[PDB]
Parts: sequence; C-alpha cells; structure tokens
Amino acid sequence: GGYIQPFGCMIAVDESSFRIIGYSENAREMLGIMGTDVRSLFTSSSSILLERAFVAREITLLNPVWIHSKNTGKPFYAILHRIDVGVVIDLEPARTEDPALSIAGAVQSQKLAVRAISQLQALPGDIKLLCDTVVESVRDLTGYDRVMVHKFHEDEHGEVVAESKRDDLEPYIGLHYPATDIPQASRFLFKQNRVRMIVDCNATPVLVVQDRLTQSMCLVGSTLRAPHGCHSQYMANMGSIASLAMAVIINGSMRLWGLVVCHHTSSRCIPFPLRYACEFLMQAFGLQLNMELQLALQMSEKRVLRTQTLLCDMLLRPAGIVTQSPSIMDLVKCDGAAFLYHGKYYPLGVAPSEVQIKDVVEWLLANHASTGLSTDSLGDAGYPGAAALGDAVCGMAVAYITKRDFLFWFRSHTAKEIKWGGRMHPRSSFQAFLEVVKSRSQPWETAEMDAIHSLQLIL
Amino acid sequence: SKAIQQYTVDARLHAVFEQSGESGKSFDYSQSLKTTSVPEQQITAYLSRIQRGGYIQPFGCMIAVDESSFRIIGYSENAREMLGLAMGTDVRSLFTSSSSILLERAFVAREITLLNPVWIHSKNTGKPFYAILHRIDVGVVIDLEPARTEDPALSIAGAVQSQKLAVRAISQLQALPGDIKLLCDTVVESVRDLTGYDRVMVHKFHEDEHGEVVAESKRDDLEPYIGLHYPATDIPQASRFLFKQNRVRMIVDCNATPVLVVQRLTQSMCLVGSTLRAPHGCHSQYMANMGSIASLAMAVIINGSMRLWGLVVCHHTSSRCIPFPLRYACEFLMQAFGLQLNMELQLALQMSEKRVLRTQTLLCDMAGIVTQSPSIMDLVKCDGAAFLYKYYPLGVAPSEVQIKDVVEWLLANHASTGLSTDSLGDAGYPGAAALGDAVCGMAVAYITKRDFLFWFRSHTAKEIKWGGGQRMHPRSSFQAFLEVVKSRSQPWETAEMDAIHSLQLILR
Amino acid sequence: LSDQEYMELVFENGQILAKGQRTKSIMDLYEAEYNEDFMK
Ligand SMILES: *C(C)[C@H]1/C(=C/c2[nH]c(/C=C3N=C(/C=C4\NC(=O)C(C=C)=C4C)C(C)=C\3CCC(=O)O)c(CCC(=O)O)c2C)NC(=O)[C@@H]1C
Ligand SMILES: *[C@H](C)[C@H]1/C(=C/c2[nH]c(/C=C3N=C(/C=C4\NC(=O)C(C=C)=C4C)C(C)=C\3CCC(=O)O)c(CCC(=O)O)c2C)NC(=O)[C@@H]1C
Repeated sequence: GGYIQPFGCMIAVDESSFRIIGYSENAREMLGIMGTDVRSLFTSSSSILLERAFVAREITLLNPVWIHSKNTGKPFYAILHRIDVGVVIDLEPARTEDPALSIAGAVQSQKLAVRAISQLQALPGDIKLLCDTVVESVRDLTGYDRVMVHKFHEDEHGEVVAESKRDDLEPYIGLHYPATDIPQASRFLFKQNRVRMIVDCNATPVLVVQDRLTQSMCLVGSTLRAPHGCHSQYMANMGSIASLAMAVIINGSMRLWGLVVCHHTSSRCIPFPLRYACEFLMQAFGLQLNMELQLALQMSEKRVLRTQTLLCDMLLRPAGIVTQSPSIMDLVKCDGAAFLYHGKYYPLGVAPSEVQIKDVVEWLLANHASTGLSTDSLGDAGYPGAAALGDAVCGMAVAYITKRDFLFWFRSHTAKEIKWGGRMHPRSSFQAFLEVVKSRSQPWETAEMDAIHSLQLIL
Repeated sequence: SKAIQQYTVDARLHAVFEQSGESGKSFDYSQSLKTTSVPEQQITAYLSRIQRGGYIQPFGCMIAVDESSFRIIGYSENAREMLGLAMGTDVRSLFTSSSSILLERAFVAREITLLNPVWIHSKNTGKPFYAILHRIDVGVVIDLEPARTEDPALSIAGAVQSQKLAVRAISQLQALPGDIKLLCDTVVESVRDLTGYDRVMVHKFHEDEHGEVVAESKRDDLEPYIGLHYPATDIPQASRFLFKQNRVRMIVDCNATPVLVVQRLTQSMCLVGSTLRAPHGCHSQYMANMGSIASLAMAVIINGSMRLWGLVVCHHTSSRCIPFPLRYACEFLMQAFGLQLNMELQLALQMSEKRVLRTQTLLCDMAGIVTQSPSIMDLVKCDGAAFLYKYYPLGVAPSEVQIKDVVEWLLANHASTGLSTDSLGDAGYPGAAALGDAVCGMAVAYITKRDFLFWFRSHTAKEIKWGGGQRMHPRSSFQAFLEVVKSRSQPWETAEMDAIHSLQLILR
Repeated sequence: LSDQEYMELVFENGQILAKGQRTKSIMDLYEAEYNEDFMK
C-alpha cells in the first residue's frame, strides 16, 4: 500500500459488512487503541453517523463527520470516499474539544466565506485586480508566508501572475516554468478533490497496511496521501516546508485555469473552518473568473471588428492601409508586420529586410504553394534560414492576397516580454523554460487567425 | 429621482394607515394610492417608527448591554420567560461560567469577532441559545435565538448538510448553458429545495422601482403568481434600504403577538441591526390577506455602488422558523446568484450593442430603410414605426392624418432634435384619445425641416398577463398597477435613444 | 475582513442620509479566541 502524511489516519472498511479492509500504521496509536467491525472503535452516536454516511447515495454530502473515539473520547474529523471495493475514512484530530467552540467554528466557516466573497462582489474587466484581491484575502485567512496564483497556458505551462509574500522573501511574479513540472496525472486529480495540502515535507510517510486482497486500492482520492519523490525535494530546495494548492475550475465540461499555491517556511496545519472558508472563496473566485473571461472575449471581438472596419474604410480609399495610425499591427498582438504589394515592401516595427522577405516568399511558393501558414517558429516550420533573423523575427503569420501581394505578422521570441530577476529549483525551471521556447514566439491564437482571415477574405 | 421622491409618498401612506387604525376603520388601498410636500417632522416620525419601533418577534429574547461592567439597559418582556433579571444588573450572571467567558471574549474583540454567534447555555435551565451580537450607538444588542436539544454532532451535521446543499446549488448554477430566465428558474428550485417553503418567487425591480414576479416554484395546491406587476409603493424605500444591510429578512408568524422592548436613555433603541425586529401592522395585514403565515426574503445585490436588482421571496402557509446556518447557506447561494446575474446583464448589454451595430450597418448600406427586411423597426424595440418624407407606415402606426396632426403639434410646441415620450397624454398631445392605447409611446428623430423617423410603442398592459380593491391583496395590487399605466407605454431606455440618435446623425 | 456595521436613515437638513452607529491575521485571531485554557 501507499503512504500517508503522519498528521492523520486512514481506515478502509467494507461498504456492507463494516469490517476493516486496511488501515494506516499509526491509526492504533492515534485512536488510543484487521477484519473487525469498525463501529466498535467509536462512540454510539458516532456509529450511527458513520452508518448514515455509508448508506448515503452521495457520500460527499456527509464528508466532514464529527466523531469521538471510544477509548479516549477525543474528537476527530472524518472524511469518507468509496474507492472501488469499499469505503475509506481519513481521520484528522480536531484541536477543539469544546462542543460550543466546535459549533461556533463550524458556523463561522460559513460566516468568513460570506465576508470574503463580499469583497469580490465589491470589485467593479480586470483579472489582475481580481487575482490580487483573491491572493490578499487568502493570505489574511490562512496566514501563509507566500501566496501566488499560477495560470496555465494553452501549452500547459504555468506563469505566476499574482503574489503576496513577506518583506524578507524574494518575488516570483512573472516566472515561467515548463509544463512538465506538474504531471498530467495531478492536473487530472485537481478536477477531483480540489484541495491538496502538505503539512511538512521533511516528515516520514506512514505505510498503509492492506489485508487476501486484490489489486491494491488507490489512494488518489485521499487527503492524507504522502508527497512524491520529485515534489518533496523540489520543495526542500525551494525553501518551502508546507504547502496548500487549491484548484481554479472554470467552464470548458469543466477545465482547470490555474492554481492558488501557498508556501510557508515551516510546518503549518490550517484548522478546518478556515480551510472550508478558503474552499468556498475559491468556488466564488472560479465563477467570477469564468464570467470575466467570457466578457473579455466579447470585448476583444468588438475591438477587432472596429479595427477591421477602419482598415476596410482606408483599404477602399491599397497601400494606404499600412500608412495611417490604424494599421495591420492593430488586429493582432504582433511585434511587427509587413505588406508586400506589387513588389513593394512596407514593413512596420520589427520586420526583416527586403531580400529576406523575397527569400521567404520564394520558400513559401516552393513548399506551401495554399492560403497561408502560421507558426511560432519559422526555423522549425521548414525554413532553411531563420539564423539571419536571430531572435527579432521568430514567429510568422501569413495571409495570401494574390500571387505576389501578401500580409505578414511577425512576433519575436517568447523571452522579450518575460521579465524575472534571478538541481530542482525555480531558477533551473526558468532556464529550462527559456530553452524550451528558444526562438519560439507566442502561439497565434484561433481568434487572431479568425481576424486575419476576415481581413483576407474581403480583399 | 423617483426613489427619493417615494419617501414622501411612503410617509403619507403610513400616516393614512395609522389614522385608519386609530379610527377603527378599514384601510382603503385603492383610495389611499389614488389620493397619495410633507413636514420634516412627519418624515422623521415615519423613519423613527420604522427603525426605532419598540417591538420584536416572539421567537427569541433581546438584551441590550452597556459595554462597561456588562449592565443591562433594556430587554424584551419575554426575556425572563425563556431564561427560566432587572434593568441595571450583570448579564454575565444569567449564563454559565463558560458561556459568560465566551461572551466576554466576544465583547473584547474589536473590528472582527470570531465568537459571533456564540453557543451559550442558560444558568438556571441549561437551555442552549445562539447569541447574536451587534453594536448600537449606546451599547450592544444580544439576540438570543433558542437552539435544539440535540447532541453537538447533530448540530454540526445540520450545518454541514446545509453547506453542502448550498455548494451543490452553486455548482449547478455555474455549470449552466450561456439566458437569465434559466438562471432564475434554477435558483428558485435550488432555494425551494434547500429551505422547504411552500412557495418561492423572484421579484425584479424595474426602472420605475415597481416590482414583477419573473420566476416561481410552488406546491400544486396554491394559486400561481408568476407574471404579476404591482406598484412600487408596496415596498417602502426604508425597507429596500434596510435590505442592503440585512440581506436576509425572516418573519416567523404574522399572527403572533409582538413583545414590547423595555428600556437614562434619551431615545428608543434602534432595531435595524436586529433580526427579531417585528414587521409593521399593514404588512402583517397584507400577509394575513394573502394567507402567508411565515416569510423569508433575500436580497439580490449586483454591482451597478451596489444596487438591489430584486428579491427572492419565500412563503409558508404556517409558522416556520429555520435555523441560522441555513440562513448562512441561503445568503451564500444568493451571493453566487448575484455574481452570475451581474455578469449575465453585462454580457447581454454587449450583445445588444453588437446587434444594434450590425443593424445600423445594414441600414446604412440600404426609402429603402422601410421597404426591406432589416428595416427601421429592428433598430429599437417598438410595436411600429414610420418614415415621413409622403408617409411610409409600418406596423402599428397612426393614419396619415393622425401623424400629420402629431407633426403639426410637434412643430407648434417643440419646433428640437428628438422626442422620447412614453405617454402622449402626459406630454399633452390634444389628439391622444383618438389613438386609443395602440399608439401610447412615441420616439421621434428629426432628419430635416420635413423628414421624420417615428417609433411607436403601445401600452404596457398589452404584454402583461396574469390569471386574476379596497382590501390589501395581490389582486388589488395588480388592479392598482394597471390603473397607474393607462395611456402609458414602456419607457424608452438610454441605449435605444443612443441608437436612434446614431441613425439620425448617419442619415443627415 | 471586518464585522458588519449598520446605518440608520435620517432626514437631516432637507435630505435623507444614512448615519452610522487590525494587524493580526484571521488565523492568529482564531488561535487567540478559540482557546480552551479557561477550562482547567
Ligand atoms: C519531477 C522530475 C518533475 C515534477 C513533478 C511533480 N510536480 C508536481 C506538482 C507540482 N509541482 C509544481 C510546481 C511548482 N511549484 C512551485 O513552487 C513552482 C514555482 C514557483 C513550480 C514550478 C506545482 C504547482 C505543483 C502542485 C502540487 C502540490 O502538491 O502543491 C507533482 C505532484 C506530487 C505530489 O505529491 O502531489 C510532481 C510529482 N516537478 C518538476 O519540477 C519536474 C519537472
Ligand atoms: C403599508 C401601508 C404599505 C406597505 C408597506 C410595506 N411593504 C413591505 C414589504 C413588502 N411588500 C411586498 C409586497 C408583496 N409581497 C408579495 O408576496 C407580493 C405579491 C405579489 C407583494 C405585492 C414585498 C415583496 C415586501 C417584502 C417582503 C419582506 O419580507 O419584507 C413592508 C416591509 C415591512 C417589514 O417589516 O419588512 C412594509 C412596511 N405595503 C402596501 O401595500 C402599503 C402601501
């Protein structure tokens, strides 16, 4: 069996007969204590609560169960989930032994969530402000030494887009890392239980003993699951001894937009009420973020349509499209652009020389002789050159207008706009990412190709 | 604005109701609305009565404590009854040691309290209470709402189940097709399942501040209300203001006997921060007439600086008192609904702008603006339109002679680059009667000394349908509303006038 | 985060107006207040 973090216990019992299938090694010590009835290890009301949880059609509705051990009477929070052959309960000790304080905390787990979400309501089309507000709220609730918002990109590589740290620590905003740092399995696991918590990396994992059993049960859904070899040492290097990642889920069938990752320089365990306050705040944050993304898409469509209308007005009033304040560099987020017309070359911004464009159009007529390619790396696309262009002109989007008249949008390598100052470690990840996109521009988004095609089809 | 003017009307109606009660007579809703400046004393008295009152609902205790030495400075008459006590004694002696200490901690904290509400136990009986504290300009108010004598695990389980049901409702909300009506229906069903009330409705406040029932979920025995429009005065502005602070308003039993609040002090205590605040007499009469014995209302606040877009109203045909955690869950679900609704409204505005832009372009390309598919009537929401050069009728429009007379009146009294009226009679057109209610509202755009663009719209009730007045009852409210809008059409929005003037400029 | 403060409508002058009545983190507040020493 796998391993679990030593701050909690796990007991796996048969769904029907309520007998022990398996258990973590430390369970017997933590409870004050194979194949035996589980209900004899707790008080009676606890046993009826457990039976109600088991019989429930959707066990998730009764997850955080308040239970008392029969041998000590101390309270535990149980969380239940059905693996494929039974049920598993993760037991975390509760700090408060007072029923009054317990009820007060359970109620203010909701009160704090509502209070925090009120601030999100207060904000007036600005994802940056939203992310900073969320980070500040989460740092106030949790008290971690660092909180950041990682956004995942179309290429599945992440960027730290917001942060809130101590004064003594170093900033990470603007840091990019390759997608391989977060395995795809974990990204899948974040559409499952949406909160990962690591209390202390430098902690001996505890073995899960299983009974005469078939293929070992999967702990992929448990919350006490120990961290893996990569990430434990990666964190030890990074200088973070505790962590708490919370998924940001939006619509897209649901998709993962990013994470809210918190780091602490020492072992830390957040109480349940604040944990659930954070969970509810995350739900609200994802909702608002999804709506913001939709509205941003609509506004971008509006802007592109107006730009295209002006360009059409001029184009019907040839070359003048590339001579006025509005120009072909306004449809797309491009470092440069160019227009070939009757053999005349009209470059704007970072564009290659005339002979270079003649060579590239000859190459196009040789290999892609069509309507127009679009690549984030000219050298990789099959262009024999791309060394004379250095890092100034890397990605190209082409639109064929005639047999000799063409439109080009040029984009420089994806390190020009990346600004961050400064073994498994963030610096190594940044250098690896820079190697990955070497001479590679940003992807030409689908909407941008739609705009280019709209301009093309009307000329 | 009309919202600020409505305070005088509220004061007048409140005075009329008080007079009718004094004389022992009935309250004549129809004539009260028909016949209704005001001295500052009357408005001050109205606001003090609503917000100072003196009575609470008899489903809990209220105690006011002075922050110094914890001395009582006022309490409801039933406080002793539940706490199985005199003005100027120690509140900490009523409860047990642990509860007293937790209350001291709730007192000490500043700018935020994590012991609020507090689970306390009375000294003499051990009865569990939820103590809810807040600050008033003379001390603190403690609302004691009784609790159920169950094991702590069961209270925690109830709170957990309420939380999870709210979470499921929000998950269903987010995972919806891109339609405000579907959102309203979904939230109506979710809230009805969560709470357990016999009826749930969504009220939308219009530009005139008058309400409307846009969604509803009821048991099959009750009469439906979806589709009803009632005048703005049914909800006084003081309550709407209070709704942006107390997002959840609960009335347990409209037929219960209010309890007097016993109270050095110069003025009556303020109860706007208390949930035990009993309702006014005439809303209790309204509820009795409707047949609703309980009620629960939740505010739909959207960012517009927060606006009250509307309300979600729950009704039960008998007394009903839900616990506090379920009220928290309802508030959370309402916050999610408000966020979604705000963003839906913004998206709808953007789509409307897009559609109007496409229509304007098509019209500019190609009087062809009438004798073609995307004609002028598509520019704005109207029941008809016309272009006067010769006259080109289209849709519900006045005859050539009627429009000729309208133009003569426009020249006589306005000479002006545009008109936007929702009632020709209110404007003062002599021939409005000859148009009946087909042509009530008119928008006119000037093209030149002789060319005009007309957009005609008919009376509001044309698009208002519901299955149904001296007594205060929903039928009386609907009849009064229909009385208000007689020769008046729907109001021309700002966006519609922007589009009208855009086309005017482009044509000229 | 902070506690809710309530505002009372008044009719002052010739206008209606609403008249009114931290360094530690929420975790530190929770630890400070939900503490069980006072029960020996
Ligand atoms: C191992 C050779 C590879 C790898 C594996 C790996 N990664 C995760 C999950 C995470 N790693 C993250 C990455 C970062 N954390 C940071 O602080 C920064 C930058 C400042 C980076 C780049 C993130 C995000 C996570 C979240 C997981 C979490 O628990 O918080 C895992 C999951 C293991 C587990 O026990 O859950 C694994 C095995 N990471 C590498 O660097 C290389 C490529
Ligand atoms: C009394 C003389 C005047 C008045 C006062 C009044 N109105 C309210 C609040 C509400 N009235 C509502 C009206 C309706 N409720 C319904 O279900 C329907 C059905 C279509 C109608 C027309 C609504 C809604 C409310 C809010 C509900 C809530 O829970 O508050 C109040 C509020 C008092 C309070 O204590 O909350 C008062 C004092 N109503 C009149 O008609 C006259 C003019």
